[PDB]
Amino acid sequence: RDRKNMPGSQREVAHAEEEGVEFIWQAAPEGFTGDTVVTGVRAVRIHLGVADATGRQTPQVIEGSEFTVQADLVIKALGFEPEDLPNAFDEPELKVTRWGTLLVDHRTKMTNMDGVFAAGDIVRGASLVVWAIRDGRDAAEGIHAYAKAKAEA
Amino acid sequence: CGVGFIAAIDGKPRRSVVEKGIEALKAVWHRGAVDADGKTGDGAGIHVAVPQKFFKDHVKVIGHRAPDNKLAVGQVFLPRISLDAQEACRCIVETEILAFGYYIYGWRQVPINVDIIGEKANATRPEIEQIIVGNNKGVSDEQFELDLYIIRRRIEKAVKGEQINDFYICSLSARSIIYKGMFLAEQLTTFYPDLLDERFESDFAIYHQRYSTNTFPTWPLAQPFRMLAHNGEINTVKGNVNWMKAHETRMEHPAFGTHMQDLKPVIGVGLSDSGSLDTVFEVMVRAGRTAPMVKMMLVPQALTSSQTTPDNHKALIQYCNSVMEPWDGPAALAMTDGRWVVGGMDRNGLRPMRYTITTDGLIIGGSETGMVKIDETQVIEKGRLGPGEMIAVDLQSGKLYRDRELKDHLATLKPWDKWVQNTTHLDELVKTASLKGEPSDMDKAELRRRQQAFGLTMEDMELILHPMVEDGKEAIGSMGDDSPIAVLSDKYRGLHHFFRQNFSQVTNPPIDSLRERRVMSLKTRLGNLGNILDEDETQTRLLQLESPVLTTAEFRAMRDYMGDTAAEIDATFPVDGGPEALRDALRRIRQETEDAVRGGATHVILTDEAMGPARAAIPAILATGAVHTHLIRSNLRTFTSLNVRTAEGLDTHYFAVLIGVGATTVNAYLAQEAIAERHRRGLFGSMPLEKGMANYKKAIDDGLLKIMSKMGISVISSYRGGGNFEAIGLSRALVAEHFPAMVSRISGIGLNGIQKKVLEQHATAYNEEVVALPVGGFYRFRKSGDRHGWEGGVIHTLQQAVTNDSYTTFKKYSEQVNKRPPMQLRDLLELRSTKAPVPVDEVESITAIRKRFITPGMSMGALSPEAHGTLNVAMNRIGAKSDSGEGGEDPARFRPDKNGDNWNSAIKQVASGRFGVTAEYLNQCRELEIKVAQGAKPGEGGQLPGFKVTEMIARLRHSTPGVMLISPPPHHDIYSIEDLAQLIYDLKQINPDAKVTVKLVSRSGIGTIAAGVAKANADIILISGNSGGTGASPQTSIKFAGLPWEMGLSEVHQVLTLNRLRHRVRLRTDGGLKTGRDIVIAAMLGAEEFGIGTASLIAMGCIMVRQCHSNTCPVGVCVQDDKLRQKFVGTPEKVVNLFTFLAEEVREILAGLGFRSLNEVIGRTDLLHQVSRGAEHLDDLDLNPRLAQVDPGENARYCTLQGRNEVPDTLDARIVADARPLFEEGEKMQLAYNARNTQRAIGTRLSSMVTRKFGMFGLQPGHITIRLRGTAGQSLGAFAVQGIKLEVMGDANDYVGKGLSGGTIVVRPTTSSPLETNKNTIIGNTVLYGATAGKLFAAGQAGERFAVRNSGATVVVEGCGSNGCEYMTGGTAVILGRVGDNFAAGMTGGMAYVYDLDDSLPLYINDESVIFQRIEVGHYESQLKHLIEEHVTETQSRFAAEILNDWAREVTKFWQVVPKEMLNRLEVPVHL
Amino acid sequence: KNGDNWNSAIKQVASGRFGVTAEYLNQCRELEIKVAQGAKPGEGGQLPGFKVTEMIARLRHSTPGVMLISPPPHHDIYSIEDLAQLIYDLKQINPDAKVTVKLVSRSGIGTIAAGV
Ligand SMILES: Cc1cc2nc3c(=O)[nH]c(=O)nc-3n(C[C@H](O)[C@H](O)[C@H](O)COP(=O)(O)O)c2cc1C
Ligand code: F3S
Repeated sequence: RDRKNMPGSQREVAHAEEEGVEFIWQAAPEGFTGDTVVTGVRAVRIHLGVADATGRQTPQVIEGSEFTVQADLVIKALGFEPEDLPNAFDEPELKVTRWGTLLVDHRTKMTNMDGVFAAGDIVRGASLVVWAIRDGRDAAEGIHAYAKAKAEA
Repeated sequence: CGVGFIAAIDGKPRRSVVEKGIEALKAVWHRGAVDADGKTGDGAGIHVAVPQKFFKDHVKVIGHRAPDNKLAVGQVFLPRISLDAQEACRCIVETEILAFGYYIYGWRQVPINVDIIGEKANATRPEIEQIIVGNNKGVSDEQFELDLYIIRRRIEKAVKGEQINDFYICSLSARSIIYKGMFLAEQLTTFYPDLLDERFESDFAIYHQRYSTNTFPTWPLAQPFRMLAHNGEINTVKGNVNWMKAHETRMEHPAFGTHMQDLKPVIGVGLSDSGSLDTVFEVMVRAGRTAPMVKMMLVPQALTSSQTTPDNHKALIQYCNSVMEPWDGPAALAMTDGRWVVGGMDRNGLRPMRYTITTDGLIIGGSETGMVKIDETQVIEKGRLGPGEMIAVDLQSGKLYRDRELKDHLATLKPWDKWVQNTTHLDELVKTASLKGEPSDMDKAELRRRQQAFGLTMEDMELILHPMVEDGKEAIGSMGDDSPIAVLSDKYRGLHHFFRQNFSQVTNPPIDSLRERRVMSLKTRLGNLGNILDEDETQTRLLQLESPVLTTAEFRAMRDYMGDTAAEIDATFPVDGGPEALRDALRRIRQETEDAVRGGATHVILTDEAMGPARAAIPAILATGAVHTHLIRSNLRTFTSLNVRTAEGLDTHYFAVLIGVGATTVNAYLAQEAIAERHRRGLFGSMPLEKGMANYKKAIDDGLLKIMSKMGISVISSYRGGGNFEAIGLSRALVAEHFPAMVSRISGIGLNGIQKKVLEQHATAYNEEVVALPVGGFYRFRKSGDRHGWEGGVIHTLQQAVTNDSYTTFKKYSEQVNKRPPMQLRDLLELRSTKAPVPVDEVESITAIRKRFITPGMSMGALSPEAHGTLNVAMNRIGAKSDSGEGGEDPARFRPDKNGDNWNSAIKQVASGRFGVTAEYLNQCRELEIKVAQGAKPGEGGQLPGFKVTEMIARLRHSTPGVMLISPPPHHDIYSIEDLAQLIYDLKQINPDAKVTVKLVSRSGIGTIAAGVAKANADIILISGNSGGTGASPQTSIKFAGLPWEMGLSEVHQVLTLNRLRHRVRLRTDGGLKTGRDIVIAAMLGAEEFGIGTASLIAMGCIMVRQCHSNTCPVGVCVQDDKLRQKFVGTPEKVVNLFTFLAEEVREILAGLGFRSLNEVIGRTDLLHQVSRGAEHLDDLDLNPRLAQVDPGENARYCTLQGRNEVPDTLDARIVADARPLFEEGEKMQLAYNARNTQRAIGTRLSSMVTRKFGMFGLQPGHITIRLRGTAGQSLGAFAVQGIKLEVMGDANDYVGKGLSGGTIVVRPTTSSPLETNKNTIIGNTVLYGATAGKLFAAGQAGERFAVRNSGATVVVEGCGSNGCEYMTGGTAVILGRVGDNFAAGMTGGMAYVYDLDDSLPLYINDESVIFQRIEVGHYESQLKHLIEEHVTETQSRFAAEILNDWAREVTKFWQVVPKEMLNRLEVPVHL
Repeated sequence: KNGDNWNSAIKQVASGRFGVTAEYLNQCRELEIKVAQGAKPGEGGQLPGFKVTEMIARLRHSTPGVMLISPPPHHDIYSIEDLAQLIYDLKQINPDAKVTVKLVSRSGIGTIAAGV
């Protein structure tokens, strides 16, 4: 993608550029050339269309521009997805959406079955730390309310 | 006026369809003709499906039992006056329906409301009833419809048997019904309240409203008809009825059976064109075909010789063109089979048709894009219909077929490829024809003796034949026709002189033959006719020729191919036969032809080579007419052909009339003999004989195309045998007996006079020794030749009288003029009153008469600046009006000079080219004028030679210095009478003070057209004659086109008095006025103002040199050179003296008769008597048809009202009420309103105010801006000036940005629309017609003829249609999409950029005057960059933004189109 | 020159009479008498001492760098005959403009509006 759409911060890119990094914007990996260990990365160059009526750009690969960069150690930093919780927690009744982040109500942050709560990073995605703190405090309030309503009756 | 249709795609009935149809009919009241009564309309109709539940409930209520199968209902118009003819009609209907076996349920009286019809549409109102027929036999539905059709046909025949009038059957079916009448468009659901019921639900609906040209409505003439609805007019109706009469004698189909005998006269009597086309359409549909196939066969597509279409479609169109003759004319059709619903266009695409698809499975098509109200968030695709396209809906399957998909689905039924290959061509046979057997050319003596027998002079070969062989194009003349008419001459005038050509007035546009040539064909087919109701291979086996004219070698090859199947007929009569030898010869040949055709012959060759010293040659026209008519009336024409070998054909007018009378092919061998004999003497130079013959045939073909194009007929097949001419000087009996369908208003010489002329000329040729042909004077004056209107002594006497200022010399001139033998129609008339003479000093003053004369328009291109200025100074001095003609005028003369002269012109013209029409040129006059046709050349554009266009005229017309300028024959703005009404509305909005004048040319049938344009709020009609001068025009159009003004004026006066419309308009005439006697006669016939023209030029020095086109006029009248313009000797005093003498003569005549004013004599026809030339000429001319005196009534016989005819007020009024601080202080404003398609000329009156206040360029760009939301109407912002910015959210209908003069128009889709901007039509037809400056940014696709006659505007659109940038003259235009065929036709100025992806521009462009390349200079890339950036900024598009984003890779996709004439004139060259 | 017109159509006659001249009243289409503002009724508009630059000081005919606090009353309108007299004066000085009275919502505004 382009520079102004980096999902992180903007001072970090300036610091990295000052420390000695070379960036290559709008490039997608196509293949790895080598024999037993990687020796280079053959990549292409994509082109971004204009923003649609909703706010999303469509990329298209340029057929002519293809290059190869010399690489001795490649590091994949694609992303992260949730794990298979219902099949790893012996409770296959957890309500779970497509991506894997389980579903909770907005007020009490309670999962499908009563008593079990879940809030934090497994609910949002690739969120930040302050979002996690907020989710944790909300889950704490909800757990306290539920525990009181339980212990009374 | 307007037609439209609505259809549910899935094919399920619902009330919304009928509701939307009624809503759409409720909103077309602005294109129709208003009336002072308010209740009188001229027609309306709707066509829907049968609501079975309604009629079944009615039948249950009566007491019967509702059947299971579908019920049938018929609607009938019975007589209303007599209560007995109703019973006879009912008896006939009931005894015919019960003859097949069906069960009749009963009759029902349709409830109506008569309180809303006018006074004239109510006196002829019929009694409306319905009959209910049920299918008890259990037969199928298709057989039910066939039986109902046969029943209706036989009922019509029966009721026509007993001569009962006012009977009609609007519909008889079990599927659809028609509600039509002569009420207003919006008052339909009030007259017929049944449609307000909740049970009327259908799955399709059609609606139509018309615009009549007379005021006598007849209910059975309103549309829609049974299975059709037509908007426009058909050109070839007199030619198609004949071929239908010929086809009827062989067609048969096993579906009808014996009842086929009751279907023989398929085209009834008393119908219109859209009724005849409908009848043939229905009889073709009922026999097995479907609506798309019948549409393809009747109104085909343009068989272009390009590779842009697959050859499957090519084979299909080839078969369809070979099977049937086309039905031409402007036409938008919305037809419906029992199953399909089709909407289609004609070959040229002159009428508009726009459609819209919604998400509810609904398609809505019509003439405007805002008739029904639809929210923008529910449309799927907007579109249009190109020329020849069509769009269909299949209801039985529920599918929507667009153009190409329908073509592909239709090209899969029959293997057309294996069928088409049965044809054979001719050039192959001419090649395999070995170059042996060339006969010997005739001897010089024989050639001369054969040429003298027809009256061919030496100027016929040195003036009109040498250019043909030399260059390949017809000659050019430079002055009007002043020769006597054919019947009043004394020399030998051939029979082809008595036939004048025809043309098309406002009701019908001509066709440009120089640019739109790709849609005109000259194919010919021998052995073509057959059964048109089968599908086999024998229908496509024939001989095919590429031109109806043939040389001698080609004719010999064709004869060898024909062999022993042809029959040669002699066409000579004995010179010693007697007084009735010609009649006996005609009978002999017309009997031998029938005897030979029945004997198995399939080719008739009419040769007259047997002409000798004892046998004269029958005129070929009369012979071929007799033979063709006899073959038509004997049911034999469909078997054979008719080839003619004539010895008189020399020019392109003879072949025209021979082919129009009915001949198939024409071979002229004497012209070829003369060509060969002139070549062997070494006159052409070095070109071979084959080159001469090729050039001659090319000239003949182009002349035929030009002659056939003056009417709108674009195919030779539908023009032959139609008789598109007018006979002047021939007997009524002879014309009605030998010629198929022509009018001869006044009678003429019979057969005896023709025999006398022929025999006398033959004796002169064969009884004396000829040594050389006579010199002959027909185009130029010679002492030996005929007489002329302008001779030497006349001219010199007039000039001396005008220079020396002596009334006696002018009286001598007038006497010399009025003492010659008769030469025109007004010479056989005589004035004779019965009162007593009055003293001369009592008649009106000379001033009050001089203020009735004007001078007609003479363009500054033809005249010199000095002569134009002199005429304008002279006329503005005495108080009368002048005219500027086409070509604009100089703005610097918009003020009186220091001495007191006024070099302006009180009447501005609006020509076809829109040559100088701006917003200030229209606000500096007192009367506007719409030139439809000129006196000399009708149905054709004015010409201007290349060298005549100097730098001054180039700047004056905004063109390229030194290039030929030919106006387009049509207007591109007047395609029907409603278009003329719209243009008159525009012209009355731009100038709130002027009067609109319409200029016509006399012919047959001009009365109805004049009565039509009188309802369009025009107040002055101009009837030009056939003898009007010109600056440049061909000879065939000068001598053989038009009619004397005495016929046209006398017909228009009567027709206007008959419709109670004469008291509203003023009549004006011109053409051939020389003395005061002619003025008094024209005033008696009905005219009120008079045009002089040529005589004025003679007062200033013109001596009839007739070299105006060559730019070397000696006296310097019509020249643009300097050293010749130094020889001008004109003076305004001369013109003043001429007009003074002319007025004094009229005063003298009026005093001699006994009246005291020109008002007392206007219309008084009884003061004119006819006197015969004598008892030795024996011409049976009866002028009584023009002497008929209709009684006016209580109104006067002339205009009795002051001021112009006012028009309803548009939106602009409100705007003028709001933008007051702009006119009082001059401050920026900003307004917003709502636009609707019933609001025409949005922003034109404001333009007039701004032009009058600040001028065309007084305000900065964007001083006042208006924001409209919705569908704007027609003529959006016409004639807007700089400082006005209209911004439309939605779409505009038509004529957007017409005559733009510096303003700004922005059109973009709404924000809440899910539509791709580059895939939906946003504007309509004829965009930026003749603009001179400004900008226009649209965010969609344009329509048809995009940016025609552009001169200074810069436009950016995301698409186009056919014939884009036609005849563009200046400015830049960017097109971000595909284009149509014939792109940049006749372009001669400017530049174009096209964003082409599929690499298809070389297939669509017309590479004749332009070159297309890739962009190579950065100076030209910066222009495109800035243009697209401004487009993105103004319209906020997304496609253009995407293009601008990827600039480096998309700059290599643009094609740059540059004219050929601007390759060495640009500052920065386009090459490296 | 661009057509922009910076003038105003409604002039105010406040309690301070800071710019009311014989020309300031002949350049409008409607006059206005401000009796009380909506935010602070029964009080005069304020302006801090440093908000009065040289332009505002020369335009209001005051001293640069001085806190301006308008008098809560008008010293002209003590009762309703006084307001009638003021309206008469305003309609006399300008023969084409109208006069509006700006009030504030409270109880008893009905009788006061009927009196105005
Ligand atoms: C040199 C010349 C130029 C003309 N130009 C025009 C023209 O531009 N537009 C037009 O409507 N008629 C034009 N006319 C025709 C005249 O307007 C008028 O119809 C004609 O001269 C009448 O013929 P008359 O003078 O014999 O009576 C022209 C005629 C001549 C001789
Ligand atoms: S007829 Fe024409 S060529 Fe000259 S002399 Fe008269 S302007």
